[PDB]
Amino acid sequence: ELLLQTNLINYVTSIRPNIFVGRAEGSTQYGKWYFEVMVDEVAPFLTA
Amino acid sequence: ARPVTSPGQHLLAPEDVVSCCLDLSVPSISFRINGCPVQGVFESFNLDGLFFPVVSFSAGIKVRFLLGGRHGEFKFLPPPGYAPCHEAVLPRERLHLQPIKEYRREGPRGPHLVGPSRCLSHLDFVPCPVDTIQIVLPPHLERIREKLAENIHELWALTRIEQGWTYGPVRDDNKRLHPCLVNFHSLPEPERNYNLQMSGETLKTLLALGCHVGMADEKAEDNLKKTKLPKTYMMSNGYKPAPLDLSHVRLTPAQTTLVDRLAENGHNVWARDRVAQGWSYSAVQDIPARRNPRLVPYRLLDEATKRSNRDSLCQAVRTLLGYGYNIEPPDQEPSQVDSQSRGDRARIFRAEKSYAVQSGRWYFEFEAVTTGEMRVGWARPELRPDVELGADDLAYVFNGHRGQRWHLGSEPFGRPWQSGDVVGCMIDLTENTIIFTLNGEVLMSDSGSETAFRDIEIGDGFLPVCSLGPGQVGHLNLGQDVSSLRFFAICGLQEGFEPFAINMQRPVTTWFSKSLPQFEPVPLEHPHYEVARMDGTVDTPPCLRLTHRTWGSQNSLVEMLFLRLSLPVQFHQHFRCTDNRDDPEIILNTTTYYYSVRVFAGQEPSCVWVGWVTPDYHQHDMSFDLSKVRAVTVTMGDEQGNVHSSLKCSNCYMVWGGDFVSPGQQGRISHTDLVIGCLVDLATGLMTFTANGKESNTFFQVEPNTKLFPAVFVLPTHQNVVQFELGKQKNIMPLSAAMFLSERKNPAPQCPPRLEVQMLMPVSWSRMPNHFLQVDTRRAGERLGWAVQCQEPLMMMALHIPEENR
Amino acid sequence: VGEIFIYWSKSHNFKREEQNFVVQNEINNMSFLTYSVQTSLIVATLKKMLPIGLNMCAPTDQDLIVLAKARYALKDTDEEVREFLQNNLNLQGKVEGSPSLRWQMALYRGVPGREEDADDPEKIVRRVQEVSAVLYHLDQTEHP
Amino acid sequence: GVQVETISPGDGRTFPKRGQTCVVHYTGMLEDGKKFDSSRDRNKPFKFTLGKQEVIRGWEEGVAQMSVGQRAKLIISSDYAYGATGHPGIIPPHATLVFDVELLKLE
Ligand SMILES: Nc1ncnc2c1ncn2[C@@H]1O[C@H](COP(=O)(O)OP(=O)(O)OP(=O)(O)O)[C@@H](O)[C@H]1O
Repeated sequence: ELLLQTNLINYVTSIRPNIFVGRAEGSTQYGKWYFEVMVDEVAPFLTA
Repeated sequence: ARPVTSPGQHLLAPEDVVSCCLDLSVPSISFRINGCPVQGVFESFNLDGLFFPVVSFSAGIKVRFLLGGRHGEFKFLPPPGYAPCHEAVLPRERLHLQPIKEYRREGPRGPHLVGPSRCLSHLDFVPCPVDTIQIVLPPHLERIREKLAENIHELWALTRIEQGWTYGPVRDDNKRLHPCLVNFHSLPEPERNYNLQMSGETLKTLLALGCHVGMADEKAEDNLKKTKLPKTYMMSNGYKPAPLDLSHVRLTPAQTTLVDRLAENGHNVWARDRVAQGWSYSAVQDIPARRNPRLVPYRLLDEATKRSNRDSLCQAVRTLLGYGYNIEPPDQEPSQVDSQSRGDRARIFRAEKSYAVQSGRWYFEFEAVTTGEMRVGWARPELRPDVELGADDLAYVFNGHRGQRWHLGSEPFGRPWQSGDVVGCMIDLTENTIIFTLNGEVLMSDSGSETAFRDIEIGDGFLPVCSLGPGQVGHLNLGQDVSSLRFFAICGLQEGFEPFAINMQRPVTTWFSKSLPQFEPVPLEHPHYEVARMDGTVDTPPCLRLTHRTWGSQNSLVEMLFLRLSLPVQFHQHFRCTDNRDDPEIILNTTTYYYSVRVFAGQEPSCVWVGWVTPDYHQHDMSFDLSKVRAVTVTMGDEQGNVHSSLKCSNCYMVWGGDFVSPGQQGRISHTDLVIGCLVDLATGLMTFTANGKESNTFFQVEPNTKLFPAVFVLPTHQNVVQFELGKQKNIMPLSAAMFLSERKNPAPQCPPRLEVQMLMPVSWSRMPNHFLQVDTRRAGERLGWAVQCQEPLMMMALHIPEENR
Repeated sequence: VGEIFIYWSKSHNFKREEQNFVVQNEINNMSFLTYSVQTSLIVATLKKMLPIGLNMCAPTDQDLIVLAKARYALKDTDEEVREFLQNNLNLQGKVEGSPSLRWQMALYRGVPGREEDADDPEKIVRRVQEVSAVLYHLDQTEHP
Repeated sequence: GVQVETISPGDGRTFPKRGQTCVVHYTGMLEDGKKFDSSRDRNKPFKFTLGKQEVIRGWEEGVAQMSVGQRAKLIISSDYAYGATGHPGIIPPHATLVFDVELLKLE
């Protein structure tokens, strides 16, 4: 809690499709949306 | 992270199909793993923005977005009522995968630096036409009111048949049958009334926007010619459109702009009417479901539809002009956008401080991929991140959007660049000068001097710096690969300038002005804010008082101020299951801690929020109120409902002084301080508040191990604003006892040197990683969806500040 | 242009007539570029054309230009400087001596056409002589 | 104590037996969430024989409750861990430990 702590961590990044949905009084946007993600490959521990 | 029950639980593995459902009405976010329900939901979260699907990851994955339609075939049926996400692509956009708020990109000859991304708002989908009801038509306009009612419909039918649309009993776009191509007067009653209303509405909007109209011809106005449409343009039912024929008119540019505004207004009115009827937007048209590809505010509409609407309105304006009505365009009302804070908006990239040069002749290049607000030049090592480049004495830069040179202000210089132009910045510290070249040609001031800046004091040195505005892209070439420089040999090489990073074994590190607000200690020299550490007297506890230095004077800075205390209080790992002098046993066995905030008389209680914040608070909201606080409920139950837990998560636990100001005292300035006390039970997770001794109705519940920082948000209304009083109460320990281990049993209030007041700062310098993850995004197919791949690992050594959880 | 500049620097009557002409005719020197020896087109035209000349000299020659400048400071003649350079050719700065010369040589040899230059001794002594004379007289002028 | 929560499934058939050498990777965190040990950082699997009391009780029982190839989370209380004494300089007294264990193999 006193000395600064160090550790090796993985870089993380985010990806989105250019799909934007919201809610507002009088808006022209539908309110219910659905999508899916299928996981093809995952290396549980590529690093430590 | 909260564990969530689901059949056959397992961390996401290959051949797993996650299904995400967003219901903005509740609001709620629910999941489904391989078709099986996930017994947990997010709900009751903030809705002041646009939601997008997202996947976060480290290296070593391959995944595919399935968005429905031709952008990934769903493996499972969407729950009833939910629309596929591929329907949400805007009319002027193409579906594809993106990074989020990137400041860096790859490009043909190296990395590109990217300025802030200009993003839409949830309020950008609310059509907002101008009010046209009270605009009663003056006599001549009322006379012409229904005259356009027929003519516009005639033009509409004629345009349909010219593009090939031939009347039919019903709506069948394939064989092209359409029911509304019948005489306007006999057109179906609803559509005829709508057309009458719009024909009047064009004039009503002309007046509403401020246009000046007046009759100019009577006999020539009456003189009218129609169009003799042949059998090709005659209908299946035989009706012949008879639109007004007149081509003897021209259009002024102001009139074209007014045509654009009229088209915008008309489309927005139509969109509002359809929204009221219950329609919504969809990339794919669905009439039975009241989904329409055009149901979006005009600004976001596609170019072709804009042109069509503008053509119609332009024809109407031509009719009026030919009739002679002097439609003087309304006096343009000057206005700006000011969408954001200019000082904090443009992203600044500078070389690291260790690279500062204090001698020699140095050169580097900056290609402007875009043509917007970009600045490039030389900055001092102590460059601030929240000030525009060259607005102070810490940077000598060139802004080639309009051709200005910036240092302690702006001045015309050089010429604006174009896309692809390379600005060569040169600094000569032997002569103390700065030179700018555009595409190899030196830029000269209006006077005629070759140098941009002169008599430059060396000081601590200079660093390459650039600033990109929202939506701008640049390419910074510091010259490590001397062959990469494009205009060095033409200008600078013979003059003896040396590429900034010529003899460097590795690329130069850069830092960028990250716009994530962070709490930093109040500067000891701050022009406007002063914090005084008052000692504890016999009848007063230790205090930290804030005073506005420059109150009630010109140059005064009055704006929201977010303050916290440097150290947190941490709730216990496990919560308990289920005179005015302290009693030793009670005080030594208690786990409740207290601290007060004294809002000084003069400081309006309605402009002060008192409470706690977690390490996660990062909002520099200039219009803050308790409705802006982040909040979300995570609810977990069994298969057949049976909610098992419902936890509320937030980062700001505060109360409003307006809750305590009394209605009698409301509307007048009070002459008494307001003391808001905050109590936290570190063993039960309960947080309560008191006002002037009396208890308040607000109470919060947190989870074990939670870290809370004492905090106060205030809009200064007086030279004395607030005072953190780190005192105690009967049988209640002071804050120091919870903050400091050595004082865990000491009931004497203390304010050690570490405990200090910190304020929220909107921008801070942040190091740019030298290597970035290589993410490959592509379209696997029409049924496979969109593939994201990342296979190369990448790590860093992180330094963790334990108290800030950062 | 360098020869004309050398004549301008040497002869003082030429400078006098230049100043006269410009003052009496009120010619706008700044307008021509886009009263002051700085705006004097005689030296300005040189300064404009100078990179063309310096591009000829390989960066190895820099030492030889320095030495020729010393000769011109010692007030030698053109033949004196030519022979001085001819018998001091071996003083040619070696690229390995300095890292800066490394990348300067990289550029100079990479650019086409200069691969065959810096070969023939009489050409080398010539180019260094002309460029050094021009540089020396330019220094003399820019000295106020 | 010890609570076992699966993260990734194993074969579900081959379970450790007394006298066998379990080869694992693990990452030890304190209940608060602070990492204090991880064999993956040393990049060498940890081998320990069951029944010889080489590792603490929480391991001895939790890993026995796992199957070859299974990744699990072991939550071990102080009594089933270094207890009141703790591990001077590493683990505070009376600390609950959370381990992300992966039973690589048996031998
Ligand atoms: N997308 C749109 N943008 C702007 N105005 C529109 C739009 N759609 C309809 N309108 C307005 O409504 C009118 C619709 O045309 P009209 O009433 O003559 O035909 P309709 O057959 O009733 O309509 P639709 O072809 O849309 O079914 C347009 O002239 C215009 O006034």
